Amino acid sequence: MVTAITIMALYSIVCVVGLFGNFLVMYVIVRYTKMKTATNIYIFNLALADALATSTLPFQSVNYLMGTWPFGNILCKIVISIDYYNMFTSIFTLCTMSVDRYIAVCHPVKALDFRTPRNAKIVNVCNWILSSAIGLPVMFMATTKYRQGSIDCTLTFSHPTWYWENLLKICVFIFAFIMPVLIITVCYGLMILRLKSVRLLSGSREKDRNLRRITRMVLVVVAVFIVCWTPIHIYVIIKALITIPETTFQTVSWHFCIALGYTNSCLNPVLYAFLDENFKRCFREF
Amino acid sequence: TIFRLYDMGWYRLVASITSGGSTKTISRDNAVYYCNAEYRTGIWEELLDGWG
Ligand SMILES: CNC(=O)[C@H](Cc1ccc(C)c(OC)c1)NC(=O)CSc1ccc2ccccc2c1-c1cncc(OCc2ccccc2)c1
Ligand SMILES: C=CCN1CC[C@]23c4c5ccc(O)c4O[C@H]2C(=O)CC[C@@]3(O)[C@H]1C5
Repeated sequence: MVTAITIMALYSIVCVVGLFGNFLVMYVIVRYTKMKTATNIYIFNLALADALATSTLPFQSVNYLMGTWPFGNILCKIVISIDYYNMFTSIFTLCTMSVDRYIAVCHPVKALDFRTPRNAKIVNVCNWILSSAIGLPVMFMATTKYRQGSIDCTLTFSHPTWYWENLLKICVFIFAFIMPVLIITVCYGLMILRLKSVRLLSGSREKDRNLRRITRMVLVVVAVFIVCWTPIHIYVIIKALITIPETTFQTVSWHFCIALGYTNSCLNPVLYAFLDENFKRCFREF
Repeated sequence: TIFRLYDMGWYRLVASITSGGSTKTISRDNAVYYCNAEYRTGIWEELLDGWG
């Protein structure tokens, strides 16, 4: 009862804080006119995907104690789909945010042309469609089984069940790092080279400070996401090919890494609370 | 404590001999008259002006 209700305390804490922080972020972004910016649509999408991830934690909370998934088939399909929407959209929104910040900093004349909040909505819908094209086949082939002891959710790979599994693992790893992490590294490598030698960016000192603070905030959020999500990805690949044996520390490390990956959704509203002054003022006044 | 100092002058401005020498003897590190300077502490900090 000690470690058990401890773990349920962690579930309740993480789910409540993530849902409250992301709901407050959406509330302050939509209810204020001064928050409608080209880089607050991206944050809204980010705190949409984070709340989508966090909303599935109570179902795991119920599934841990009883040992059986008691909600049926449709909800199981939805949860398994929501995991892959969480991972893919959370990694693509950061990449598109960094490319936006690149356009803003190193191409001011062009970025003045096409950075309206009308463009950000179309980029968000295109990103979400591109993610959903891959995240829907996961809901195609996710079902509740009938195990020996208790019924559990699982991905049932259809014909050979050895080839498609490794295909999905390699595809997720290759895409959801090597495209966005390489794009983000190149974009920020160019941004720093511009920001080092520039006296002023937009001709006014206030515009300089407002243009540098947002870039620092976006870089801190990208670094937090990468540090939270790298160990589970590398550890999934190492379990895939290295064939690690069964050890008393290995399972606990695995469940730590997965817990860190879920815990990353909680942190971002807290970072936005004291990395942006306008967010802090809107949180306090509201 | 300065990321880089950009402009320096003997403002009274008689003439500001900036970091390149334009608008008319440099340091790299990471009749009463007064000389002003402009600088920022780091990359992410806004430009600010200092008086001697
Ligand atoms: C190929 N298999 C899959 O891909 C399914 C995909 C999948 C399957 C089933 C569900 C309900 C689901 O919801 C998102 C996702 N998922 C997994 O193999 C691993 S996830 C999982 C799933 C069911 C669980 C049931 C009971 C207990 C833990 C379960 C955990 C779990 C395991 N380890 C850690 C942890 O973290 C909780 C946490 C607590 C506090 C703070 C942060 C995180 C959760
Ligand atoms: C965000 C955390 C849950 N993740 C979804 C899918 C999965 C996963 C992740 C990363 C890469 C994969 O190929 C992969 O399949 C799964 C697996 O077998 C290990 C743990 C995960 O549940 C976890 C992160």
